[PDB]
This record gives sequence, structure tokens and C-alpha cells, in this order.
Amino acid sequence: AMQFTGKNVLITGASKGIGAEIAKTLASMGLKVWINYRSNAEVADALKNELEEKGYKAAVIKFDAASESDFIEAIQTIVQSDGGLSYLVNNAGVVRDKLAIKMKTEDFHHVIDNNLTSAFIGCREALKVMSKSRFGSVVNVASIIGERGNMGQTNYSASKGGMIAMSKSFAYEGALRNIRFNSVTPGFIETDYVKNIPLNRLGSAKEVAEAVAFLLSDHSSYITGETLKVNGGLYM
Amino acid sequence: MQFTGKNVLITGASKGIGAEIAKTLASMGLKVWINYRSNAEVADALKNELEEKGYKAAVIKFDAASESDFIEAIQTIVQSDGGLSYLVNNAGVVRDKLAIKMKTEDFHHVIDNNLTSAFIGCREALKVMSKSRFGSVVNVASMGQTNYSASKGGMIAMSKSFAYEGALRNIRFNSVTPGFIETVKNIPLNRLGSAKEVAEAVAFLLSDHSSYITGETLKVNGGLY
Amino acid sequence: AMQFTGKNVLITGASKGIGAEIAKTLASMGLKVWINYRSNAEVADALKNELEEKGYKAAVIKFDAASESDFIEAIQTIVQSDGGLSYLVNNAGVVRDKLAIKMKTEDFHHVIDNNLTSAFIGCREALKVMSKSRFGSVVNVAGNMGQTNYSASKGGMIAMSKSFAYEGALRNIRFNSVTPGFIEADYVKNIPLNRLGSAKEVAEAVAFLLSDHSSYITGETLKVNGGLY
Amino acid sequence: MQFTGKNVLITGASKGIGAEIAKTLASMGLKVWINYRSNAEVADALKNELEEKGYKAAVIKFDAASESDFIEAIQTIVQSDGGLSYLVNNAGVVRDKLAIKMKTEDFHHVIDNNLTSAFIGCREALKVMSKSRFGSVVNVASIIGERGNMGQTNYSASKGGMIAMSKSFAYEGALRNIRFNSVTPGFIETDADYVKNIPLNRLGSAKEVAEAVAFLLSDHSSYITGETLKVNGGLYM
Ligand code: NA
Repeated sequence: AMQFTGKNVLITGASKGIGAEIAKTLASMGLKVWINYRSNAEVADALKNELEEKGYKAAVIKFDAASESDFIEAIQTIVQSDGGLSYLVNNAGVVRDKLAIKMKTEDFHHVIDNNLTSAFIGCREALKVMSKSRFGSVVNVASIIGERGNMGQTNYSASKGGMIAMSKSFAYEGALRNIRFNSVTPGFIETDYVKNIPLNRLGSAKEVAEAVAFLLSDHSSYITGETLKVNGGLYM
Repeated sequence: MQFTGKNVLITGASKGIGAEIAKTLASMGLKVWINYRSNAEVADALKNELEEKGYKAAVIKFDAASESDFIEAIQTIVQSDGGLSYLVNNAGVVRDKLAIKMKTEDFHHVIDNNLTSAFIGCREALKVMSKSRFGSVVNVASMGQTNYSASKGGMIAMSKSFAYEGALRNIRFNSVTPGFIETVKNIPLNRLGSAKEVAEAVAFLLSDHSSYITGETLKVNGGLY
Repeated sequence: AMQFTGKNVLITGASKGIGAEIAKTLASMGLKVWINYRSNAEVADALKNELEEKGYKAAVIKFDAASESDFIEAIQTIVQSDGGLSYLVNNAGVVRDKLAIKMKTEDFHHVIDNNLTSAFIGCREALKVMSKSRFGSVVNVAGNMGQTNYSASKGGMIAMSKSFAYEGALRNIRFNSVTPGFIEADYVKNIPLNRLGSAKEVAEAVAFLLSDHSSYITGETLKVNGGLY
Repeated sequence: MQFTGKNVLITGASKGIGAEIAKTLASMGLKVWINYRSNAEVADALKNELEEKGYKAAVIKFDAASESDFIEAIQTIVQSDGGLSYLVNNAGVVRDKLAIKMKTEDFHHVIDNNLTSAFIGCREALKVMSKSRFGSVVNVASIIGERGNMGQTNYSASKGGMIAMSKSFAYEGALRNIRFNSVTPGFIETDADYVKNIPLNRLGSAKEVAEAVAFLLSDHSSYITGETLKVNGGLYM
């Protein structure tokens, strides 16, 4: 177990895939995890249950990370239960791949609001809530697409490129008060194209999850404004 | 510089950097289309200035953030000129504030005006330049700047994705990232850049001289980054 | 304690500063540390002793990392004592800042040989020795006014490490880099975190990149500079 | 393109990319100095070709890896032309090997020929251009230097080093308006398994690289220093 001065963590879009592993990983290292879900209570509750059965601390929380007012409410709820919030992971993300010539503005906004605006709101709240205690760490989960572009993903790459850039700006603003901001850019993660990956396999959600954890942990305390690639050598 | 193409649309071309891009490109033989959003007088004075020097220039009102306006404007150009070879996404605003003071509206305002606008422009470029299997497109960039850095980081990333999508049809996409441009201690060249210095880098990236260059970001900042 | 599938680690220039902390940190997480020194046996022995007195596993080993033949001999020695080598840290490094117009070729080579060539040799040997067992991780510890030679050697190291990452990838030998900033107030003013880093903070990022935790990470550079770049 | 400066030295200018840089720059009115190491005939044939078209050109023998040879050669140019406004460090060799097969001598061979050579050139450019408070210098590197490569631990090292080093030079020349920049070519026509990963779906010409070098030297890029310009057809973004 990595070392955490903080006690709890909010993970957006934590119901499944990468968000679910981040919750597992961080729970296994002694943090109380808050598992944000948007729609399905049963999946999120089953995850919470699974973690409790292993002796870890976990809770579920319903909101839409793209909604300003839902995100503010959800933080107020956490501060009320736990006394504060030390850690945050902006993971909420959707895709809507189309060739640009076919893509409508609505398709572009849809991904921008759900991926970038959501991270802006989360990061803003983190700064509000973590400044009081002069301690925090935030990780934005982004993608290789945000660094290198992709055919059919003008909107995804825009939202991830934006997230990466934005996170650095936050890093500047949280720095004096020891609130760190960093990004992670997964490559191809399980859940053909393996040939272009030097490690010659897909990454697990776990491998991403453990890099997020490092960046939240005290081990990375002189690290802020960095992007950590977790892509098997696909992009260097 | 050499241009296979014949004309260019520049968004936010009334003044500052956009205006210099128009001058520069007009003096190198391209017919420039000068998009303005609000002030007709400044745009028409620019058009006039360029005409009086024997260059070819036109003016066009539309809001680059508006999908339907951008599509109409291109239709207008295609109708006058037969097509469009070059495009410069320059439309851009700032609204600096510390993130804790910043409202969602402040964030969207910059996103829609800077990033969404470049998306639309790029999309239309692709539609209109594919037919003729030729084009070049330049996306111009612009503590307290979470919204600006988001929109510009996004633009840079998005442009690369466009570069992928235009590549087979020889439609290049590239970015320029100006530093402090005239409207110093941390700038190695120890001076502000002129709008002209930005404008000539745009021109290179549109010119045939940069024909093996796509998906790139060109910094024009005096060594500041 | 972070998770290590591997058992031992060689650290070049481990006598003092950052190299010494990498040794302490990794020793405390259960790895047998090999403490390379070039000249002073006493300081290196005192470190080894300190770590053994705490119940950790540690050894010292004399060689010049810039020397091809010395480095090969030393690895042979390790393989022979421990059965193999799972981890390596190229930390051997010098500076010789001067303005380029005053800098001689000898000044440039001096830094290149001691920083870049040394890392090449270490990385090459890592690949030879780790390929048999299809497991390993390697960390290279890496512009500016007055530092044409340093930036050259560090830019090179960073680029070279990626090439290594390609070559070790099929055999699950990962290569990564770390780029410390100012490590222990007018220097501090340009650092967003507004303080110097400790050797520990660098040492723990190295450890992560060696640990199983970073197993899908290769060819990456990890900045440990407090937001300075 | 517009050049305030009047002449240019290009290292390894006999052939390939270096030759095209010379042709390009000659056709835009610069007096070009064509460095060669070994073969006089090829360099002379290039000079001849350019003179027959009414351009200004000279040949100059030296090894860019040798400090003393490079100093002499600049002294020669200053003596003929009054100064030197532009420089292109292009001298470069390859010696690909898998690292486990590579000897230290193989590593140095590329470092000395590619990186040390650029360091010397850049150093001299600074000495010779400072007096007149004007200059531009381009280090021709490679995509390999940005992304690394299987079998090119020594090439990448030397190009990664170049790109980093050039920025340091940019800092040191900035007050005196001496700009330093790099170019990183991708796969350039070498005399369809390479081509499939290139979005533009073709190899670049030596010309397309040559014209990017020219831009970076030209007055058109006067607010650009410490930058790396990729000329790789989208292969790396
Ligand atoms: Na061309």
C-alpha cells in the first residue's frame, strides 16, 4: 500500500471499466471511496458491496458530473459525512465518434460538456473544498487521443487535449496551497490493434488505476502539472 | 511564398493578428475573405486598403461560433470563387479569471467562441476542400486561464485529429501558438512579437513550402516556451 | 511498500545525494540494493552498514559507469551473487555549466561520457541480463542558459531511453526516465510549489517506475520538478 | 522568401537533404557554402550546377566533427564574405544496431558525428554572428530524436540531444538576435511498408525538408527560436 495523508476520494463515472478499478485500487489502499453513478443504482451498489465484503470503506453517490448544481450538491454531501474531501478523480467520459464532415455541433458539444466541462466543474470544486485544509490531489483521466489525435475523434481529442491543458492551469492555481493536479492518458485498455503497442498487449484497467493512485499518493508530492502516459509504449 | 491555391478565408480578420494575416496573404497574391462578427467599418476599411494596393479582397459577416452562419458563408464563397483552398481559424476571445471566481458561463463563452468555432471551420474546410483534393488550414491560438488553456489545448489536439482526416486528400491541418504579441523580461528575444511575425508563420503553413507538414504546432513566442 | 516482482536493484552513483536516497527507499521496500561507487569506499560502506543495521539487504560495488568493461564486470558479479538482476537505475551524473562560447569540446564530452554514455552502457547491460528472464525495469535519472552540454546529455538520455523501451518491450523490460528539478529563495520563486524537492521525492518516483504498479508504463518521462516545467 | 543575411554554411551538403538545402537557398539569393568531407567531385558538380544557373556557391572541405577544421572553415568564410549570417548543421551518419549488439565505439561514432558536430557548429555560429547582432541557425535532426526507434539507441540519443541542445543555444543567442531552431524530418525519399503509417501516404522529398529549413532561416520566422519543426507527413504529432 502506497502512502496517503488524505482519507477519502471521489471518483466520477466509477460504476464500471476504469472508474470501477480506480475505486477498487484506492479502496484496497485504505481510502474511503465515493462511487459516482448517473443512472443504474444496482451496479454501483454491487461494487460498494464487493468492496465492503473485503473490509474496505466505500459509498455510492448519484449525480451527473456535467451538471454544475449536481456536482456542488454531491461535494456538500461528502463534506457533511466525512468532514472534507482530500482526493478527486475526474473520470466521467463519453465517446461519439464520427468523421468530422458528418459531425454536428451538438455531437461536438455533447462530448465537450460530458468530458471537459465536467472536469472543469470537478476541478473547480476540488479547489474550493481542498483550499481550507491546504492539502489535496486531483487526477484527470484523459486519453492518448488527447495527445496524438485520431481519425473520427475530433470531439474526443478536443475534450482530452483540453483537459490536459486545463489541468496544468489548475496546477498553477492550487500550488501555493499544496493542491496538486495531474493527468493520466491511457492507451488501449481491455474493455488486432495490439500490433502497434510495443508491450504487444492491451493494458488492464488496473494498470491505469495504479498510476492514478500514485499521482494521488504522497509519493508524488513534488509532481504537479504533469501528464502520465499509460499506453504500453504506443506513444512516447 | 508559393501558393497553388487561389483564395483564403480568415475568421476574426478585422484587426490585430487576423488583419495582418489578411494583409500578408493578400500581398502574396491570394484573394482574402475578411470575416467579421460585429464592426463593418473596420473590415471594409481593411478591404479597401488592400484593393487600393491592387490586391484581391472581400468582406463577409458571420459568427464563426454559429454552425448555420459558417455554412452559409462558405456557400457564398464557393459561389463567387468556385471553391476555397485555404482557411484560417483565428476567431478568439479571452475572459481571464481565477478558477474559483469563474462561472460555467465564462468557461462556455470561451469554449464556444474559440474551440467550437475552430471545429466548425475545420469541418467545413474538409467538406469544401475534399472535392478538389487540395487544401491547408491553420488554427491560431490566443494562472487565471483555465478556460483559455482548455480551449487552446483542445484546438491543438483537435487539429491533429483533423490532420488525420484530411491527409488522404492532401488537406493539411496545423496550429500556431503565439506568445505575447503587440497590442518582456521572460522572453529570451526580449521584445513583444508583431502581428506580422505571426502572420508570416501562418502563411508558411498554408504555403506549398510546408507540404510535408501536417498535424504540427508552430510556436511563435520569442523563446518564451 | 509498493509491490516488486523483482528482488534486487543496481543503482549507479548511489553513494550520496539522490542515488543514496534511491538506495534507502528501495531497501526499505524489500529490494536488495547494490550501491555503486567510483572512488570513496567509506561513504558507500557506511550507507550499506546503515541499511543492514535496519534489517535490509544491501551490497556495495566499485566501478566507473562510464567504463564499458567495468560495468560488464560488475553485472557479472551481481548475477553470480544473486542469480540475476531485475532492476537498474542509471543515476551516475555530473554537471559542468558554462556559456557555450566559453565551452570547450572536452567540457562537452566530459558531460556526454559521464551522463549519456554511461546510461547507454547500463541500459545495454540491463537488456542483456534481463531478457533471459523476460522481466525488468530500468530508470534513467535525468534547454537552459549555460547548459548546452547538460541539456544535450539529458535530451539524449530521454530520447535514448525511448529507443530502449522499444527494444525491451516484447520481453517485458520497461525503460523510463525521471527529470528532477531543483532538489535540496530566488530559485524557489519560479517553482509553483514554492519549495525545493527532497531527494526522497525523486527517490519515490523512481521506485514507482520500477514497481509493478507502473507495468503498462514504458518510454515515458516523469517530471519531478514542482510545476517548474 | 526574405533574407536579411547574405550567405549560409551547410554541413554535409554534398547530397541528399544537405544538397537540396543548398539548391533551395541558392535559388533564393544566398551565397551557399557546400561543406563536404571526402568526395570533391560530387560537391564540385553541385557548385557548378548552381553557378551555371547564375547563383552564388562555393565548396569547402572539412570534417564537422573536428573542432579545428570547423573553426578554420568559418575563418575562411568570414575572410571571403565579411561574415556569416546563416548556418545549417546537417552533418549526420547512421549506424543502426540493436543495443545488445552495439559497441561503445558504435555509440560514440554517431554521437561525435551528429551531436558534437552540431555543438561545434552552433558554438561558432554564436561567436561569429554576435558581433553583428544577427543570425539564424538550423539543426537538422529527425523524428527518431523525438520518438526513439528499435535499433537506433545511438541515433535517437544524438538527435534527442541535438533538439535539447539547440534550445539552450536559443537562450544564449536570444539577446543578440541569433535564433536557433530544429527540424525533424520523417521518412524522406532515400536515393510501401514505410508509407502506410504516414497519413499523407507518401515519402517526403528532400525539397520539402529544404524549404522548412529555409523558412526557419528566413526573416519570416523572426519571432521563432528554440522551436522544433516536424516535417514528417503526420507520422508523429
Ligand atoms: Na512543396
